[PDB]
Amino acid sequence: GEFPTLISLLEVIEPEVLYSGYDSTLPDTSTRLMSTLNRLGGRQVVSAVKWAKALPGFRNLHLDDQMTLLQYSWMSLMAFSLGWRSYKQSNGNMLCFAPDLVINEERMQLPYMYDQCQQMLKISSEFVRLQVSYDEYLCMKVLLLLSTVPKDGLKSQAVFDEIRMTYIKELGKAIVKRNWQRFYQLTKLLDSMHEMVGGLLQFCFYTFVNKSLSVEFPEMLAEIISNQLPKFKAGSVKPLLFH
Amino acid sequence: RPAILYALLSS
Ligand SMILES: C[C@@H]1C[C@H]2[C@@H]3CCC4=CC(=O)C=C[C@]4(C)[C@@]3(F)[C@@H](O)C[C@]2(C)[C@@]1(O)C(=O)CO
Repeated sequence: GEFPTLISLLEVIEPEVLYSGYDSTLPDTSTRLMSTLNRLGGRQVVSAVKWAKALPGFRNLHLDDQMTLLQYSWMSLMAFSLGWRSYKQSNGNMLCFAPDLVINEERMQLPYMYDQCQQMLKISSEFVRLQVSYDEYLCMKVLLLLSTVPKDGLKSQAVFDEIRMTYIKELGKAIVKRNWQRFYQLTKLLDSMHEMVGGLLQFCFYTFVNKSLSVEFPEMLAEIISNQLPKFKAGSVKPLLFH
Repeated sequence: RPAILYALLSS
């Protein structure tokens, strides 16, 4: 027979790019822009729950574990994909949040935008610097989902460890499909994602609690952010680093 | 527990 490759499977469960429906006819405010991004983000996260579910192995975790991983890593998954789309669609020059919603120079210049957009372009330019391939990206994306765990560790740490084993192998296969040196670089990029995202989480928590700014969040994200917020205060959240 | 997320996982 010949089981289809795990790469080929990842390729087909990769979600299709969502659409913002952003109306560039009305005037650009920064509360408006951020509230849009959050709404779009809400949708991307739903799209990412579907993806995780179709993910060979993911389902064998305890439901607590699936929660924990999706809660702890959503912002990384989203920023990673964003970085990818910006890499493809504009070669890392502009944030391509959707095809109907790109960030240009007006709207990076809007209040609050420049800082946060700088950080997300950093992610983008890594893909540029390392000429990352689609297959490399897909495996790295799975490893991102599996990169943050409670300091307590997970319930079914058993299954957890074997899942990482698989996708680390998969990452290696992908490196090949496109040479010892490469795997180092990539696991270093995975490592450096924790820092690159920490800033985004910080600003996110700010716009979430700052009542004056009237940045709206979909109930999807709000529920996650509200749950995550005491856990980051306690600092009870462990990055898995390769180095 | 994030009710919508939990929900999406249990369907
Ligand atoms: C700087 C932060 C990080 C941002 C997120 C970065 C990752 C991401 C990628 C997308 O393609 C869609 C939305 C999200 C998931 C995001 F873009 C929005 O949600 C807005 C966001 C949280 C942020 O802009 C805010 O906190 C604004 O309130």
